[PDB]
Amino acid sequence: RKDEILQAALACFSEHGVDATTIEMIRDRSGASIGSLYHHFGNKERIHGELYLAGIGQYAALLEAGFARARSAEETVRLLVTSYIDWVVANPDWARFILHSRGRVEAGELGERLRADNQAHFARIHAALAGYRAEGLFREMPDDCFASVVIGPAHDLARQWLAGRTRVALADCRELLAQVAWDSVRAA
Amino acid sequence: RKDEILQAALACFSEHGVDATTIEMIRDRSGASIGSLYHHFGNKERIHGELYLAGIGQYAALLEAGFARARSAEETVRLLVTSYIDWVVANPDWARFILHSRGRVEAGELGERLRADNQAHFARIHAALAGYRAEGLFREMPDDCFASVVIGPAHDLARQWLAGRTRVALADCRELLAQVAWDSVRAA
Repeated sequence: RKDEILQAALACFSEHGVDATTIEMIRDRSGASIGSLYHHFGNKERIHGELYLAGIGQYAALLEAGFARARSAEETVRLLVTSYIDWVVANPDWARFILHSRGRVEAGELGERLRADNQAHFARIHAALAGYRAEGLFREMPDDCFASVVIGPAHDLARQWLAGRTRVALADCRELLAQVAWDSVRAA
Repeated sequence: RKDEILQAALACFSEHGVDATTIEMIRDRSGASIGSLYHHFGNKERIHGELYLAGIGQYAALLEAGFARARSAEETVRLLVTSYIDWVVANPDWARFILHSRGRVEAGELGERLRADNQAHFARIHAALAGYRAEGLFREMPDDCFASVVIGPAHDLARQWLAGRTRVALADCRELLAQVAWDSVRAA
């Protein structure tokens, strides 16, 4: 179970830091042999990038599931926000890891896959929003601006919260951030 | 001129990366002797933290100047956003450096000063907003939520823009992000 191996790696990385974690620590936490870790993935660096890609992959999967049942532009926008906040609250160590690891992954051998994954993710979101945008349901702005207005507050609060720099529980701001995202981008 | 030395360090860091920059490279770019670099600041690591603190200090100074002449809650909110966007557009290498260096600075010997600076900055912003908040000019939310709604989109777009991941010029989204910040936090 590759998922089991990635969660072991995450636990090691969170406890000891990335650089101080060895492949030995991952086999001992995961119960998989070193041969097995290589068969499923590869060395520590490959496992590190796969952990990254799986984490962003989980957010994209939430969106895919949700776009299918969203009943309105409002729900579609809210989904981008609640999916991120809920995923972070459920996976705080994984969120921390993702927020600190992109540069490292893009620099290495999984850089191409990261680009392709990112492209697929953006494309699905763009397709989900496009009919509503055509219907004039949103205030006029560039697609990149829309993206940052919808998710920027949640990204920013999550970053502060994870670093222990807030006086609020992230889950306690879920409804507010969803509501503000919709109110920020909806037509006047 | 300490400012001159910090700008030299920034140029070195941006060109060669932090780890590959030596104190020798900083003296050669800055025209200051190694004795002088130590007299004004210290070694590469101290210079690195001073560069960080000066960068956040410049944003706080913009706010201080602006709070004095803002004629309304709307202008006060807009100021938090235009100051950040303008500073990033004027100082893209410095912005990149700040966005990637906090962990390193907080971990080291300038950690106490970083905490005290951060505390002073937050306190000034809290004082600037408090009368408007008392007047019911804003939608109800926790202070930390307000902070992330106002600046999160700008932080997020700046991050993407600096990394070459946007199809927009950051300066071309300045008015939109200021307007959205005000619209996002103002009372209904």
